[PDB]
Amino acid sequence: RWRQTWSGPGTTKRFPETVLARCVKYTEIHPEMRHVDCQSVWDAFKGAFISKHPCDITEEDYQPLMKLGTQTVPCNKILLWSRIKDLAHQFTQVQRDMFTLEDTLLGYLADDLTWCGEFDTSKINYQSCPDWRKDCSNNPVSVFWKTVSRRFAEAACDVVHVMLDGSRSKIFDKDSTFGSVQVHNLQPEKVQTLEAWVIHGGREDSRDLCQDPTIKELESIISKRNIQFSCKNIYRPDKFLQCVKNPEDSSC
Ligand SMILES: N=c1c2ncn3c2ncn1[C@@H]1O[C@H](COP(=O)(O)OP(=O)(O)OC[C@H]2O[C@@H]3[C@H](O)[C@H]2O)[C@@H](O)[C@H]1O
Repeated sequence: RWRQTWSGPGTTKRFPETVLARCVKYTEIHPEMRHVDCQSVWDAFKGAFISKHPCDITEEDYQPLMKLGTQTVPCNKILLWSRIKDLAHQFTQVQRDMFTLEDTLLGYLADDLTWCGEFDTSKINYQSCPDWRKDCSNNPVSVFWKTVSRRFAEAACDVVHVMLDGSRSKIFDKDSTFGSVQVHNLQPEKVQTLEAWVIHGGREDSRDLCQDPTIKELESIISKRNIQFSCKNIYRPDKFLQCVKNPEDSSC
């Protein structure tokens, strides 16, 4: 029809089959995740949002699933990223130098998906889901990503890397999940340094974005939590990926 309940697009078509298949698949590639029963994962997942008003979703609603998806990612090789999805993934895919959220079982199950149910019903709503901004922040998708992103920051140790999109005017954005969940949930007992990689978008190597006002902010935020801060520009990310694929491949 012409109206729709919510302002957001509705559940990714064939959601259950997709999440379940992604489960099987991930438990096939990654051997320390073969104890996982995928149908169980699915039931945890479903039970987090099915028959709940999709604006009255909590982190607790997700804890059964967070328990089934329990995973150790080497705590010193974590790559956080904000608003620069594709470089972060093309990077970790070369030789697994680092792990992003989407290299975890849970992050790989939800990545690029949308889901919600209805209060009155056990039906998945394929027609519309709440919008973070126009409707409510406590919706199935937003709440999932916040909880998993928190846990993932809290898992991290030693030198933690963040990739940031330097093409944005707010390179460090206090209102992103990085700036408002992860930055606050890095554990200062365990995290020695946050190292920012500011990924330039063009004219190759523009200004030094490590002097960006928002970057001086991130820095003082992190310094006052007693974690050291370090920043590096990445001028040509294409060249940076070719260097990672072939170190000492002429410039690298
Ligand atoms: N993998 C996704 C993803 N795929 C699609 N989407 C994802 N959101 C977050 N995640 C991950 O959580 C992190 C934090 O989410 P956020 O920066 O708020 O994405 P935003 O720039 O706020 O984009 C959020 C929206 O983009 C969709 C969701 O439908 C909805 O969460 C992201 O860095 C990313 O690792």
